[PDB]
Amino acid sequence: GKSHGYRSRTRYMFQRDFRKHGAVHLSTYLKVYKVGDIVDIKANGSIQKGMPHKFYQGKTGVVYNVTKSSVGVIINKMVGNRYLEKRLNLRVEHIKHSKCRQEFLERVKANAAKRAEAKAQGVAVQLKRQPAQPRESRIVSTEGNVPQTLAPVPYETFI
Amino acid sequence: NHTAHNQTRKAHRNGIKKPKTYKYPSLKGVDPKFRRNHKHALHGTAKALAAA
Amino acid sequence: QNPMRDLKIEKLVLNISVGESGDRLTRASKVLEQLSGQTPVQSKARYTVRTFGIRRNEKIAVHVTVRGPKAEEILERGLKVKEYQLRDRNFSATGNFGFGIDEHIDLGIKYDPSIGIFGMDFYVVMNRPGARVTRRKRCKGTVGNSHKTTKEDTVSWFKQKYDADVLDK
Amino acid sequence: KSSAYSSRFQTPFRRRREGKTDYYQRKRLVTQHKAKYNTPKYRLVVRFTNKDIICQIISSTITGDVVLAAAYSHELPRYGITHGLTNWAAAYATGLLIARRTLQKLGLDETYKGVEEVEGEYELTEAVEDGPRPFKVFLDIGLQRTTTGARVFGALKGASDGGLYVPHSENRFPGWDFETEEIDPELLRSYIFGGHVSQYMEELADDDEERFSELFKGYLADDIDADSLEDIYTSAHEAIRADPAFKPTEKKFTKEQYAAESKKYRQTK
RNA sequence: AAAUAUGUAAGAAGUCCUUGUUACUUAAUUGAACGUGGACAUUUGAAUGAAGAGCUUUUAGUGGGCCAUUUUUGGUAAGC
RNA sequence: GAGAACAGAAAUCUCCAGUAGAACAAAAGGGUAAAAGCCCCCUUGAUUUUGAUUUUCAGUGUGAAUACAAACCAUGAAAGU
RNA sequence: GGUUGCGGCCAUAUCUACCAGAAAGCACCGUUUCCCGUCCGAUCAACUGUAGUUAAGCUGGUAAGAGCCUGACCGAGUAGUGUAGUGGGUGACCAUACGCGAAACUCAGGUGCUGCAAUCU
Repeated sequence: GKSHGYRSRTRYMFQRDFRKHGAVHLSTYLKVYKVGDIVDIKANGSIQKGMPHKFYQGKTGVVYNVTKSSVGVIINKMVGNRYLEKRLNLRVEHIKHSKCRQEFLERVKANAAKRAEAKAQGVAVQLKRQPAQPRESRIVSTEGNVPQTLAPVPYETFI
Repeated sequence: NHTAHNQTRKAHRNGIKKPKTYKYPSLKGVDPKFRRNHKHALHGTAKALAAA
Repeated sequence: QNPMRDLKIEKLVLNISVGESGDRLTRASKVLEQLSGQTPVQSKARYTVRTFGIRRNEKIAVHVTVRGPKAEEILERGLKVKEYQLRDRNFSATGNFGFGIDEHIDLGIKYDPSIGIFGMDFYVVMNRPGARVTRRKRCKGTVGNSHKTTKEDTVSWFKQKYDADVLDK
Repeated sequence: KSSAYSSRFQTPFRRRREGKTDYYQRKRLVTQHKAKYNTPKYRLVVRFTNKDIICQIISSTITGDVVLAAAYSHELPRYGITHGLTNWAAAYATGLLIARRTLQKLGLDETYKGVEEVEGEYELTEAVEDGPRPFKVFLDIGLQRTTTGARVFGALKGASDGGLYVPHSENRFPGWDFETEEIDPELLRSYIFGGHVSQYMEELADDDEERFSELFKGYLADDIDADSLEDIYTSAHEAIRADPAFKPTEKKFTKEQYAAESKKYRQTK
């Protein structure tokens, strides 16, 4: 019969990358975590104590509880027709900070700086991002790039 | 024998709802050594700002 | 030539594979005590061979590794049993060499009429001074190609010492 | 070997290829409790070269380690010890120097004097009440093997006598009998000063009187007999308690004249 | 190492300055968590839409399913 | 692979190469090199109190795990475990 | 710039083979009375920087080298793939429309960078 273990169908998910086996580098044990930090879950098979389940691999969550050698995170999980808040206790070696937030934080810093610049200088600025607008009118010149005429390519002797 | 037809339509009829976050999440799963002290810090802050 | 370049002797291990386990084993222990001065050690069995009658984890052989000044003394008195005539095949590719005598009495020890009769395996490994870089713990390393000892340098040292006339065969 | 071998070969870390760092030990010495967020975890690093002792206090960040205070054994001639700088007593005085220098840098050298009259007892730097706790450093003995009576616990004993609160036990100090499970303080004090060197000096003065000169050739040339080693080390410890601040050696050149000469021999491309 | 599919973020419960609490933490008048008082409150920091948002009680029927495209497994092959 | 009396395919000893091609009770998969393997030393954290959490899941039970708290201990020079 | 101690990223750092290292450092080295550990002061422990040496270690150059890393008028808008048609074909499959878009290869370039403290002609 079928099996549903804790680490079933997890052959490629919990294995180290090629030429990356061995001990964990010491940056992971020096990155600090506060309550409210958004972290990615990315387990390694080397540390078996405190592993996440195979569902939570790749999910991003929020640290709610920091204790010795492990942080607890909160992950919304869809079961049935609604999301549940799953609180789970991970060691630090299965946790990386999310750089998806550290563009938004520096963007807040940058636009607060230029907003304080503009509102005391006497100009008006926009602070919202914009999608890729359509291109504008340009005059493509013909000095070295004289238009070379192309033709479709036949088939015989190409085969 | 486990046909998952119509289950996603049934799930999306009444919506798939977020868990509705609040200010001040519960301190029931946090470190008890921190929570025992946070009780006293909140009590001291309240007693300080009461007579101000 | 140069100091820290001479092929100084490093150790001489005397070995006796008794093949059995018992009274000749305990006798050969006292033989190696009376020869070396140091107490020797016994070795277990690696694998199991029915035709040689030894099973797993049985004390079958005695060896002792001597160093210092008595090593070349025991080497000289073991070479005068072979009449200082060594082969070329006895010298290995890494520059260490050995031989085997069939009677253990004619070294310079006294004879006992009861302790048994056996031969002995002499092996001597030598290297230039500076091979602590492999044997130490912190900051290991491999000795250079100009500092490694080979068969030609070992037979040259053996020809200069002892006036050997080593057989080249 | 093969191309298939060298493509799949994984090299270890650089300070493991060099054989200088034990990462299994370093993980547990550096890794801290996550609920103390930026609290530094200081290690007393003691290293033994062939003619110098290096005692540093070292914290660790992601951009490499950071030295808080260091104290070498080749500045002990400023305090009185000249010969035998890789000594057990010299390791003691170096640990005492790094303890006094670190406590002077922080500002706890008046509240935590440690023990001043040392008898070789086993004693830990107890915290004073209604004041600051003592500085807390954890000793790490490198790739060095731990034996009872080693020199590297001399720096431990010297730092704990200087008042640096290094948590330890007595069962690796010299004089700890493995039968009664008890230490001999009259032997540990004899190693804290010069007893095991001076005893060999007076024994070689009448057992091998030229090997005595060939070993202690500096002692005979500098008129240091056996009994004066205690008087050397005691006033050395007093000078270390007196002025442990680090003044650097006065440079002959200002590190550009050094570079101009060293670029001559460097055999560049 | 794709394509399709997938987690999170795109602020007011935000950002910055200052100093209050604590039995936690620190060598420490350090940090953590929650705060006080100020400042920014204009494009409140991508697009589109919003036909209201949130929440609760209670109860019916159902719990034999089939067909088509695409992927696929037993199967010589099906309206298997 | 190179050498050493009996000694050879294959007993014991020595050197060189050796990214794991070994071992880790047992299926298969993952993991591991100053180890998680092989030896040696000391031990009972295979303990007490009940909570929170993950998996199967109705977010019920059972089983198994995870991270702490309050004790008491072990081990180690120690961080730690 | 050279070196040492502790490191970060962990091959641009590895492996192989020759050459050179002033000074200082590091190292090889000298010796067992004591602490200590062994069949063996070889490892480890302790003592002496005293008798000696750059021979090794280490560092730096050198190489149609192996590897490793980076980049694209490279492979190639190729293979694959989402969507569409009362498209084609007996069928396997294929073409077209709107999109996304590799890889091994090929060529070029490179062969550690850097933090803290100490020290050096």
